[PDB]
Amino acid sequence: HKILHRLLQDS
Amino acid sequence: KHKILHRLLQDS
Amino acid sequence: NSLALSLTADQMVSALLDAEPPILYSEYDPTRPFSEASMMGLLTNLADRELVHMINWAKRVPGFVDLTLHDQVHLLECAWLEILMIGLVWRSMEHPGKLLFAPNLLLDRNQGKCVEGMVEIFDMLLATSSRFRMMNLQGEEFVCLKSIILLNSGVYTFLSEEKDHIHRVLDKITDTLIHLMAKAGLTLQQQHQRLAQLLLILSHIRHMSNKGMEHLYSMKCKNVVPLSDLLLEMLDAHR
Amino acid sequence: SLALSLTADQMVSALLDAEPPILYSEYDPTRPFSEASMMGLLTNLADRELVHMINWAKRVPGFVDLTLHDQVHLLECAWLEILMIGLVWRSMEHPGKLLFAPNLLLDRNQGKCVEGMVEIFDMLLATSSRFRMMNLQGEEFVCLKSIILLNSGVYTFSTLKSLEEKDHIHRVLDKITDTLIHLMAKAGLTLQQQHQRLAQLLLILSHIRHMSNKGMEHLYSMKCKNVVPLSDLLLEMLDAHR
Ligand SMILES: Oc1ccc(-c2ccsc2-c2ccc(O)cc2F)c(F)c1
Ligand SMILES: Oc1ccc(-c2ccsc2-c2ccc(O)cc2F)c(F)c1
Repeated sequence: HKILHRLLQDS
Repeated sequence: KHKILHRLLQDS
Repeated sequence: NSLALSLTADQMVSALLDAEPPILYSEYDPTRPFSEASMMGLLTNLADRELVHMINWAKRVPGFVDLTLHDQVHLLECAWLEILMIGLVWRSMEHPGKLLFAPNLLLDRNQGKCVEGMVEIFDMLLATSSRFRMMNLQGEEFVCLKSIILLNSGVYTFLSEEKDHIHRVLDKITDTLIHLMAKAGLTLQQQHQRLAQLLLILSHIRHMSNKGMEHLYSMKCKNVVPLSDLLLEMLDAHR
Repeated sequence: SLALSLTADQMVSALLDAEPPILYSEYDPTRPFSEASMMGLLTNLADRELVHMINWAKRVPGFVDLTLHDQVHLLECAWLEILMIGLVWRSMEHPGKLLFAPNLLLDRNQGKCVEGMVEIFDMLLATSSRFRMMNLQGEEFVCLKSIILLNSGVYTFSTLKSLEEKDHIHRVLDKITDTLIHLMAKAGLTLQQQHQRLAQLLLILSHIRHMSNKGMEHLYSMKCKNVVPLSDLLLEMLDAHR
């Protein structure tokens, strides 16, 4: 949901 | 400047 | 030269223990349902009376007397709420889930709801108290941590030899902390690990003070709870 | 878990190898800077640094073992602290100046271009001055930066499984403490000097938290004052503290 959330899980 | 803390430290 | 640097570790512990301020009481009115104005009044009245004893305790901290008046003022202006909070956290250790503001004023997080934005500060204080509980924080360690806050919190804000003395005293308190841990049977590795764990909690105590200072500033221009001139001057130094 | 099986030297190598790059600013020296342009330069720079910081945190030993929600929480509370200790560190060799970027080197007089930014500038300069007096080493800096990431949000989190998550973080934190002590002994310090320098380094994190708290409040006053537009990621980080 959050931008930080996406970038953290982004692979 | 005037500070209550000035008086408390001097009268400790 | 400063006499505090000549003290041994044992002599440093006993000086700090002997300087401990007393535990004060709150108003004995047992009207149980607290309003926002009534609860903040009790805490403000209590905090203002504790401030007076904090000043006597500061003058008894080894090395504090060797500073100029303005440096003492700066250090206490910067650290007074931190010092109040770590004292509150300490005496709340044996009361899990509660905050012992006074022996006759024991509150839980539900009672923090009576004031807006107070439950967040309670939860942080309760969390620090539980952390002190899980580490089995000893009174001799507590008095070292509190003195460290006093000398450390304002020493990076001496703007335009004196700071060299404060850091020399801070090193003494460190030596005293390690000495306490070696005396308690901790290994070399356990000593520096525990030293680190204790000092990292001070970063959180600083965080709590900053949130608490904003809460007191907003109560000032709410004008609901009158604030003593001493608190107004301690509050004013953070702006 | 691999974090607990790393030696001291392996911990230092992994931290050094994960260091994020030093980013440049879009600073135009011909252009005159108003308040809105400096804060635009700083906001632009900070937003690009946040991307590198996120990918830096994934390479911190133990951080990947945390749940995704725990990773979010730690970065949300520590992000400005990490930006600030990084800024302070790369400014060590420039007394009286803050090196935001290699091409953006500011003094407190230019800090007056933004209201209330002066106080935060002085605190950052004082911290950079403290690092210089202490002769802080690169190996110690990366340790402190990882300590901030793991420590700043640990108190702010319940179950038997979530306790093992805080327990793991404290195990990693202790590993970094062992690493710092390993560094100081390797430099020739005695046991008394090792514990003294460890305390001196960790007490600076108290002041860095104070700067972050103040800087966070100033960013909030900016978002309302509405003059300098914040990036979408920086607004999400800003909302995490309120
Ligand atoms: O001895 C203490 C008295 C009050 C507190 C406290 C805690 C949250 S706000 C708060 C507080 C501080 C000063 C004040 O004037 C009013 C308050 F509610 C404390 F931490 C220790
Ligand atoms: O890499 C960095 C970039 C900016 C800063 C900084 C310092 C004071 S405010 C401030 C800042 C942070 C985020 C932002 O969006 C605007 C700012 F001015 C820093 F500490 C590190």
